[PDB]
Parts: sequence; C-alpha cells; structure tokens
Amino acid sequence: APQQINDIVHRTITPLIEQQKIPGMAVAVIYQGKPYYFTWGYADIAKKQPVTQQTLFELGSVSKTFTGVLGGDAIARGEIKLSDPTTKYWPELTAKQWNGITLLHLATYTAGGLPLLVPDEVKSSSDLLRFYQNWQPAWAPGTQRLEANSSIGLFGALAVKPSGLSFEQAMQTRVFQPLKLNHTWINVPPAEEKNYAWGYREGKAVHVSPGALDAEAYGVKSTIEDMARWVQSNLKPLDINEKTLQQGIQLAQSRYWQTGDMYQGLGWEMLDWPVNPDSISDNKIALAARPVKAITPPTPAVRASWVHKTGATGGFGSYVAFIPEKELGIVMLANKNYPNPARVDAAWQILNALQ
Ligand SMILES: C=C1CS[C@H]([C@@H](C=O)NC(=O)[C@H](CCCCN)NC(=O)CC[C@@H](NC(=O)[C@H](C)NC(C)=O)C(=O)O)N=C1C(=O)O
Ligand SMILES: [K+]
Repeated sequence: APQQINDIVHRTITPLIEQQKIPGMAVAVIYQGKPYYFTWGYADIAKKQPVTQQTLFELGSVSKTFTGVLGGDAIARGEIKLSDPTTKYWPELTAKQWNGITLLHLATYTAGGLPLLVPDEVKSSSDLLRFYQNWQPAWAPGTQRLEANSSIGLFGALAVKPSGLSFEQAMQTRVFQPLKLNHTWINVPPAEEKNYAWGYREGKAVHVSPGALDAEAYGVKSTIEDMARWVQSNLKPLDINEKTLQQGIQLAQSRYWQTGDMYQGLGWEMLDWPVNPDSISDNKIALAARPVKAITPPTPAVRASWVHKTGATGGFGSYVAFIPEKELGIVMLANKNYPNPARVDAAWQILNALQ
C-alpha cells in the first residue's frame, strides 16, 4: 500500500489488537475506490493458521446489510413493497396486533418491540408462526426502534417469498453472484472449512450456533476481499450493471427514520458527514429502546454520509463504514467480539486521516 495508508492503519490497529486481546484480524481500506488489505494474528490458534485475505469471518449483525440490499432488490423488481402489510406475505399471521405492521416496520426495527433474538426453542415453521402470533407489542408501529434479529430476519424471509427461491438461493443469485462475492456464504461449504476462522469467547473456540431466521439476520461469513468488494458496491452503486440490484443498494441507504443524529436504512445506518466521533452501540447495552421520527418521504441515499454497521457473534466482531462523497471505506473483521466503541474509534481515526 501507499505509506500513508500503511502507517495510519498499522498505528491504529496494532494497539487495538493489543488492548482487546484480539487473536486474529483483517482490515480493508478503500481509498479513492481501490482496496488495500492488512492481516494480523491467527484464524485458528490451536492449528497455528494465520489470518489471510481468504480467511472467513462471521459478520454477525453486518449480515443485515446483505438482507437489506436483497430486500431492496426485491422492491425494485416489483415483487414486494415496503408499504405492504406483513400479512400480505404471511396470511396465517391473523393475530390483531399485526394490523398496521408493514414490511418497512420489520426491516427498520420499528414494528413495536420485536425481540433481539427469536427464542432458542423455536425451530420449525409452525414454531415460528406461534412465536409471531403470540408476540405482544409494547408500542404502536412506527414509534420506537429496538434493534432486533426477529424483525429484520422476518423481513428477509418474507421479501423473498414472491421469487419462489429460498433466502440463500435469492441471496446467491441476486446479490453474491452479480457482485462477484465468490467467497461469501450463508452456509460454509466443506471445501472452504480450511479457511473458516474460529471465533474466541473466554479463550474457547466457537462458531455461531444454528437458530431460527439466522441466515436472514446474522448468518453471513465472508473474507476481507469480498467485504472490500461489498463496500465498493455500496459506495458506487451506479457501476453495478444489474439494474434492480443498483436500485436495491440505493434503497438500503435511504433514510427512513431518525433517532438523534442517526438515520435508519435497510440494514445500513447513517449519519451526516462530517460526523462528531462521540455521536457515531454495545458499550455493554443489551437493549436500547429509542423514539423515532418518520422521514416522510424517505430521503434518497445521501452521498455526504457516514454509512456503517456493527456486527457480533459470540466469537466475532465486525465493523463496516464508508463515506460515498469521499470514495472512502473500511472493513474490520476480528475473531473476538470486542467493544463496539473501540471499533468506531479506530475506523474514524483511519478514515479521518485519509480525507
Ligand atoms: C446490539 C444488539 C442488537 S442485535 C445484535 C446482533 C447483531 O450483531 N446480535 C446477535 O445476533 C447475537 C450475538 C451476541 C453477541 C454476544 N452476546 N446472537 C448471535 O449471533 C447468535 C446466538 C449466539 N448464541 C449464544 O448463546 C452466544 C452469544 N454465543 C456464545 C459462543 O456464547 C451464537 O453465536 O450462536 N446484538 C445486540 C446485543 O445486544 O448483543
Ligand atoms: K435456520
């Protein structure tokens, strides 16, 4: 890389790895549209496998950006509308609380207090219908935001219903394959297992456990090369040749709701750039309910934005940020779940120094 990039990334990430005891890390910076890669540590401590540009990391909540874009692509295809009632796509959802809950609400965590996780004792398609039928909202729809894998995960499952495809098949054919994300996976194939990093949680090697709507909310594993390509695609959607996908990326960066200085997209979250770095979590907050103000109608993707998403599984911590008006971006993938503020701090320190 150019020495300026080299030096800001290594002076920022080296002490981050130290302080947070991160076993393994990959970083990509996208600087004038062009990726630059950096790796440290181990992907598997016991087997002494290093992190490389081909290491797969669990993206956790960053997976939601893929679900938001796949949903955007389905809207652009005319298969769904965000204004549609949920019940249009799941008619057996007959319980009265669902009257007035739209796909917009599900995609943006505004349905009225759907939980962070679907309960572990929900396995089957009948178990999932009972869970949603029996769920009692705390709030009226479109009033309060509570980040929820049960919310955006249901959005993703319903958004693909009119295509006739499974969620994975729609994701593969409509998002991963057009963007040449050939080492990005909902289910890691046997051939790629040698590249799949272990996560580490209290010294113990761990992968993300199966659960209900886990592909749709937190199930994507990717490399630092494919995640750099995902940032480039989201920075510059008009270079994408597949029309509905280009439009789906644009819809995922539209501003649907405002809480404080943040704006809720489909998966992506946004602030106005330039951004105060204390204004940009899990500083160990298990549940953070916030009032939202509708942006009526949604603002199309603002190029002067800090667009980002954090992500965690038990063993992994991910972070993606980018600034369309500067052609700048960053992906940080780690095999430890370390505090969200340390992620945002390091990302800001890097990108600020490069504009
Ligand atoms: C801020 C949010 C919004 S929703 C967001 C969301 C996206 O990243 N989180 C998840 O999907 C969470 C991650 C929780 C991190 C450690 N507690 N759940 C999962 O990924 C799946 C369940 C998870 N199950 C577990 O029992 C734990 C966390 N794993 C281990 C190894 O102990 C697993 O890894 O298999 N999590 C939070 C939160 O409060 O932790
Ligand atoms: K599943």
